[PDB]
Amino acid sequence: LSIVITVFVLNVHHRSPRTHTMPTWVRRVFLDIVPRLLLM
Amino acid sequence: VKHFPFDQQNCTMKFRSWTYDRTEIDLVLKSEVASLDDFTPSGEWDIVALPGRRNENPDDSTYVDITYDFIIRRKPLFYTINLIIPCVLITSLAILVFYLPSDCGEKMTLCISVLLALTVFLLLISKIVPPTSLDVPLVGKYLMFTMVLVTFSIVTSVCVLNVHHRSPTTHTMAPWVKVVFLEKLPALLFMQQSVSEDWKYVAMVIDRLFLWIFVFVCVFGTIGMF
Amino acid sequence: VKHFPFDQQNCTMKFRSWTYDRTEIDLVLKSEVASLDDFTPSGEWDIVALPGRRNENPDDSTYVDITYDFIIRRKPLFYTINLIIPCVLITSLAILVFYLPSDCGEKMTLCISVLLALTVFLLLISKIVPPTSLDVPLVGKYLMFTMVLVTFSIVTSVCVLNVHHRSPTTHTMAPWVKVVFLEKLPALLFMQSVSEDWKYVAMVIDRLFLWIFVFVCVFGTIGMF
Amino acid sequence: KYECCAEIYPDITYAFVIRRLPLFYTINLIIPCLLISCLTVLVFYLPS
Ligand SMILES: *[C@@H]1O[C@H](CO)[C@@H](O)[C@H](O)[C@H]1NC(C)=O
Repeated sequence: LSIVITVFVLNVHHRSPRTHTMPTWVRRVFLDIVPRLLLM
Repeated sequence: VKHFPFDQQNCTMKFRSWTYDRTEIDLVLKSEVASLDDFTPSGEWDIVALPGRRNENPDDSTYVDITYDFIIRRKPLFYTINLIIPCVLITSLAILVFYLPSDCGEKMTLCISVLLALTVFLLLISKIVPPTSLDVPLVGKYLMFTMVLVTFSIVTSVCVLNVHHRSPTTHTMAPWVKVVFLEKLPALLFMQQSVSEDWKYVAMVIDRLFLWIFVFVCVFGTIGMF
Repeated sequence: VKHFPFDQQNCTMKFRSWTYDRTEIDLVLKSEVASLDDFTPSGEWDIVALPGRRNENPDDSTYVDITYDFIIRRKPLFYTINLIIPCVLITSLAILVFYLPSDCGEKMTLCISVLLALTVFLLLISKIVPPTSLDVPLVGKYLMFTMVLVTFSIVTSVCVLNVHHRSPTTHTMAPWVKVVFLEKLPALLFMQSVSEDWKYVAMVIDRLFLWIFVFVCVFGTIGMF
Repeated sequence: KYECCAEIYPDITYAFVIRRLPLFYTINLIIPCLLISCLTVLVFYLPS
């Protein structure tokens, strides 16, 4: 299950907005979840 | 061994006389089921049923024997835990290689190591079973079919990784690829819309096409069990 | 053993006398095959013919023996499933290091893994078959020839990967490679910046060397006929 | 002449001089060893 999680993480690392579309909701939850886990 | 490791084995026993024949001694049975109340239990093989009967040959007439049948059954736990679970945990990583991005530099490690772990499991399953060439088990058919699926993924992965790393000065490539491969994709259900970033969007179409038809046969051929 | 494992063995069985000889007892046959009435079938091996001969030496004239021959055919399924299918599925990836582009840095992993997998299969057919040197089986000969082809591929692949990563800061550049490697292209049916011209020469010298591997791999496997 | 007794004892010693026909270990052991032994000096040609 760690190899399935790290192939999903390595897929989501190398994206770019020329070939993808940013989620219309991902900004709120991920800039919400960076100070819950003490990171910037 | 076809339904390994859930099978129902059958082993017989002949008792025949040795220097005499049918017109001299005559073997009569006494009880149709042989006695089983001095049995210590056996651990792995439980005994289902155990009859015994007298055979005599109607055109030879110098032949009596008494044959017993043992119908034994596996208890399937230990071989499931050691050879069905790591087999399935290896062979679920066949379809994984198309969900890598090509830019990471880590495709060939994954698909080459999946092929070598699969052929190691094929040789150890073939060291357990006998070398009777009449029949194959269902584990060996399934492992050979997923190994030919993995080397087909080797060939289309190196063709994808050659398609990805092209350049504007070397590869020109003509209208056909633009006309087909920017029209194919919303019938493949993407959501998208200057040559060096054009080639990587050619490469992220074709493996997404090949992820569709390799999750196709992995649920199509695995109802070749039924 | 030459057609392993589709072979057809021939195993002898001799019978003589132990104390006596031809001027005291005289062996003779009854019927010219052995009786196969109580032969239960075996599984692995299957009989074809069982002749029986009586031999006699005309230079000695005190010698009889009765020899049986068993001519046995092997059922070929088991060693096909374990040894012929992974050998052909590994040797189908020998000529595929050339089509791989040199930027990704994955030529050494593919070609080293193919060479070590062929050496492991060569040691398994070493440990099964008998160690006579009167003959050599066709699977080990074919695996040794494709091993020679794979290590020739690894020496030319490291030379291609050296000539890809040059630069005008290092290499002087010589016009001999211009007059060879811009005349070469319509003999290889191509079409088409000092640093990037070295990336074009390493995309030619492998596709020359792809064309002499498919010249060889449909000359060797044709040559087993 | 042995250690126990003072008489001498005859015996016959046979000697067997046998060679090994060498093609099987040639085709299966020193061909892959000598074939991967030419790959040892190659890594310096490879660019860093
Ligand atoms: C078990 O094997 C014997 C021997 O062939 C046969 O007579 C018998 O019918 C078999 N029974 C089962 C249930 O397979």
